Amino acid sequence: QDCPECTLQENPFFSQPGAPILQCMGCCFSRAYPTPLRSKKTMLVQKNVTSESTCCVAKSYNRVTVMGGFKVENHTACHCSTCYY
Amino acid sequence: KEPLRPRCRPINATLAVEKEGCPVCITVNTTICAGYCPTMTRVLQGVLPALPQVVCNYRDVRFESIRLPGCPRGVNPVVSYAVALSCQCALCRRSTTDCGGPKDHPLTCD
Ligand SMILES: *[C@@H]1O[C@H](CO)[C@@H](O)[C@H](O)[C@H]1NC(C)=O
Ligand SMILES: *[C@@H]1O[C@H](CO)[C@@H](O)[C@H](O)[C@H]1NC(C)=O
Repeated sequence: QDCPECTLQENPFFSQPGAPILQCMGCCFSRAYPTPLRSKKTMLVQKNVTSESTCCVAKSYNRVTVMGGFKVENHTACHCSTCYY
Repeated sequence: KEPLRPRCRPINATLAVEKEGCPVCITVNTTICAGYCPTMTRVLQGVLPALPQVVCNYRDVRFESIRLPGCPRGVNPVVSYAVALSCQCALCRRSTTDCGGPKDHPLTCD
């Protein structure tokens, strides 16, 4: 199949007419392969597979409160970047 | 055609095979996992835990092996590599996978 480009989306639950709350959502690239021996001699905890990725993340956003409470943020631009943790 | 952003799937690639003791790195052919996964950060502030990012990963691995040339006396020369029967978007399981990001083409001899 094909996966949808990382791009801004209308958060349909925080979006009010005249004021849409935008959310970066999409697909980015990732590969998983048997970890190189090179890698194996640098790691303390050996892990058999090495994962390389990027996740759909906001290049820029705006902290914004909405619908009374909801402290939310407005994704203004997207990109394939770190998946972090 | 070719999706543009083909979702996580087995792809053919060449794994460099090496074993210390043996002089020659054999580059075998196998299937690795590569493609695209749908992901998206929360816009809503103050949620827990942190919604973790899914990643292209193995699902169904079968193993094959080769015997490296020129190894010495009692060195074992049969190194086995993985073959991706299937792939899938899933949590990069840190206990078992080295979860990171892009590297300049990593499966070459070295
Ligand atoms: C969210 O950002 C978009 C683009 O910057 C803007 O048009 C929209 O009005 C913003 N919504 C809120 C609730 O601030
Ligand atoms: C990774 O290691 C796990 C645990 O030994 C195993 O089940 C899995 O098949 C291995 N996958 C690869 C690609 O080596």
